[PDB]
Amino acid sequence: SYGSRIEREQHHLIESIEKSTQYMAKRRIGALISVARDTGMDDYIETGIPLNAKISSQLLINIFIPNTPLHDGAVIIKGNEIASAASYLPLSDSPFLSKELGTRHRAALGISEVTDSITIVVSEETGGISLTKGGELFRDVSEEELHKILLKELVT
Repeated sequence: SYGSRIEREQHHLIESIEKSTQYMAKRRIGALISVARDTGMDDYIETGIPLNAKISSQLLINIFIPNTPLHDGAVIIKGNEIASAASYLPLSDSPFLSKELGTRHRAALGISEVTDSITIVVSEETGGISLTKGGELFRDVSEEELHKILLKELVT
C-alpha cells in the first residue's frame, strides 16, 4: 500500500479534523490546527511540545481541553503525524481581519500568509469553525463547506 495507503491516511486526517472540531465547537472549546503541505513548518513545530503521534479525533480533542499542558497554542500536523501541540504560529498584521476575531484567527491567518498550510480554527467565543489558506479566511463555515474544502485541499 503506497499511493492507496496515502489516500486512506488523508481521509482519516479529514475525518479526524471533522469529528474533533465538531466536538469542540459544540462545547465552545477553542482550537487551532495547522496541516503542513509543501512548505516546511519545522520551525513552528520546534516551538511546541513534541508528540509525534498517530492522528485521531480523540487525541485532537484531548489536546485542546482548556487549562491543560498541551492546549495553549496550535497543533501542527506533518505528514501523517500530530507533530506538536502548543505551538506558536505567527500573527498576521492584516487590518482586514475583523476585530471581533481573536488571536487564534490572527495566528491562523499569519501562518497562511507565509506557508501553503491549511489551518482550522474553532472559536471559543462562538463555536464557529474557520479556515485559512493563502492569506484568506473562510469564516464560520458549515459542516458541508468544511468537508468540501478539506477534501479539495488535503486529498491529492
